[PDB]
Amino acid sequence: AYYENPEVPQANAYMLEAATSAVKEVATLGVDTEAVNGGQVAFDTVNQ
Amino acid sequence: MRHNTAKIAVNIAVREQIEAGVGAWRLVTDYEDQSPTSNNQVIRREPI
Repeated sequence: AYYENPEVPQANAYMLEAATSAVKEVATLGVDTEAVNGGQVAFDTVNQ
Repeated sequence: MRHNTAKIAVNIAVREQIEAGVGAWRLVTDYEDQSPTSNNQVIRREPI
């Protein structure tokens, strides 16, 4: 009988997936033209 | 329609058309001498 390494709950691992995906959605604004004037037309139109 | 309130009225209408499925714009009456059409009286497109 010997010490066994800390596993860390499966809840921590499952919640990390939801954390990274939450940011990943809004990081994309949509693409309608590559790079400039993709989803950012809505930002650029009100600027001008 | 040089004034941006006309252009913004269209941009607002198409935004709410996608979101809630209802958007709109109206037409009003005012005096412009900084862009007169005739008689120093113009009509303008106000946003809803």
